[PDB]
Amino acid sequence: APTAPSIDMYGSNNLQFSKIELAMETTSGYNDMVKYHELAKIKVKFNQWSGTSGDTYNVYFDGVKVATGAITGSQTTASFEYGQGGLYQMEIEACDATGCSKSAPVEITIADTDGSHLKPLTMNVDPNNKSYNTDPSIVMGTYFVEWGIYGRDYTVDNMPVDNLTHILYGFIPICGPNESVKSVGGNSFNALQTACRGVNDYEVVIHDPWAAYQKSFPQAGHEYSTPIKGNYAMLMALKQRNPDLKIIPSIGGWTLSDPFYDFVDKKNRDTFVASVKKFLKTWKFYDGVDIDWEFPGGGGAAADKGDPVNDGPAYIALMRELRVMLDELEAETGRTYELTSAIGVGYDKIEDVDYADAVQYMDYIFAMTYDFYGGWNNVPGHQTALYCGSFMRPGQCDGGGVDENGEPYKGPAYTADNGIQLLLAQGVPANKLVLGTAMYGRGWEGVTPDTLTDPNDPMTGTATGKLKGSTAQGVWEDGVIDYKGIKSFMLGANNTGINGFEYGYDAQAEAPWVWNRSTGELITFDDHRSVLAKGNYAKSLGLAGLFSWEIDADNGDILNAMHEGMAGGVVTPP
Ligand SMILES: Cc1cc(N)c2ccccc2[n+]1CCCCCCCCCC[n+]1c(C)cc(N)c2ccccc21
Repeated sequence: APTAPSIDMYGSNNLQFSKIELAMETTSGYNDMVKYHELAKIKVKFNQWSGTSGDTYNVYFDGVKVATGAITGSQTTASFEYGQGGLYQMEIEACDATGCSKSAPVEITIADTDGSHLKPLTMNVDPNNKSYNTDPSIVMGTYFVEWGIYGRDYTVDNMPVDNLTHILYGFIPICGPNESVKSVGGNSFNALQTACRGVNDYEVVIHDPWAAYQKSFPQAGHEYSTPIKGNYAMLMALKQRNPDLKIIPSIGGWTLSDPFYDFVDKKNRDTFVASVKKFLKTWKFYDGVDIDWEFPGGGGAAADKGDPVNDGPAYIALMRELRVMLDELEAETGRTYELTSAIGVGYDKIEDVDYADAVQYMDYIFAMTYDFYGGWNNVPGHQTALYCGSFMRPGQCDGGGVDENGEPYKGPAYTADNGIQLLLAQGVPANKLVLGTAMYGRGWEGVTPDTLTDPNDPMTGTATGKLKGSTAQGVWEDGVIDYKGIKSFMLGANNTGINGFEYGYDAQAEAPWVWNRSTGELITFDDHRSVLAKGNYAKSLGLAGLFSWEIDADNGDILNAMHEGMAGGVVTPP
């Protein structure tokens, strides 16, 4: 028989092959950094110095033949293509008429962006996240933000994945006009210019390739030479651990919505839809697409953009077009893909899209039932309430009244139920609506007792400015605080108030607050009670479930209350 092949490990890239080529140690345009191949090119060098070399070789993976070719004397290179990622025991055999001899088996890795070559991720979850047996029909969603791996120090292996059905990854930008990104400060707009170099406008890109796929995380077993690293490699390993988890890229958001306003022109929608198909074929751990255009008709970050006439029909066409493209991918892959969108729930946002039309294309609507009041002005109120608070004036709730100056309210006040009823009344199915919970507060300072028109209620006061604080307190920008910050700095373990704060609750609105009467610091947020109320409301109306913004700001209490409030409930999936 021929001499047995001896595999030249170093001549064969130590048997590590990848279907994706990712640029490391540089930041450049997306199409220069990211190259995907439907088949891996496998090249393995072997030698047969002693004896006869034979005529033909065969390559086996886990004892099954996967390739054959000719022997070329004393040194041969087996080259073939392979589609399926994984770890395999490889043997190379040489054959001629006298018989066949085979190399010792050696492990070959073929990396793919489904994580098929990876072991389940090792988790490091705060044990204050408890175990539940929520029915699997109910949505339990959250957003994980790409930048939370820096100062926020919150990584993929910190998420309480057993308690989540859907992780929305915030956020994939669209190349094009993006002046609103300058409001984040820092390198964000410039990093986007770099990512979009050589990329057509209206195509998606990765905003931060360091965080997405270059950074080595030691908890994930990454090495500098590992071919996929970052958050994305951890998300692939997380999908191996929890295969029924849905991980969905969120495109846009408040900061990154400026290109959507140009989707009135179908040519820019076609460019975008094709880029998203490409993106989902490249990053196979993703399960659909979430569109967070804030907002059709304007009212977002870009004060000079928004078309109340034309953006709704653009949004609806976008959904129709995306769903045609996702049906293509389902045909091609045999998988199921979801299409979702997070939306504004003020009456002035909902009036600009005919959701009765759009929702036929969509699996879920993530209703942004938060941010109703905030430090952008000096008017206190409940930022994430279900119902109208005590502080509101007569007629403010339904919009028929007049304000303190005699001026008509223009529409119903910003509460979750005013928005959810407007969507239900036009025929959006309850089982496609997901209700938002906040894992953060918004706040003011200067709300001292002398400013209240009702002494029992600080939401009747007036502020002098935004809440101020440090990042160790969870205050990453003035006026906003992480829930885990409110717990450590204002509530305490017993939830009765520390550091001069007192807790209160508006039982009509279903909304908690903490208030320090000395400093006038007042923070509106969601807590165990108000999230239980949201779960109960979701069970009562047959909503699909709950989601939250943003997971890194919870200490487990808010996700636990999301589950607790849904106990017993089931829903018909869309
Ligand atoms: C930090 C960070 C870090 C990054 N690398 C980053 C990268 C990409 C995108 C965002 C990024 N972010 C920022 C992510 C920002 C998430 C939250 C944005 C919503 C802000 C509230 C919106 N809002 C509402 C609703 C109503 C108002 N009247 C109003 C008035 C003034 C200002 C805002 C107002």
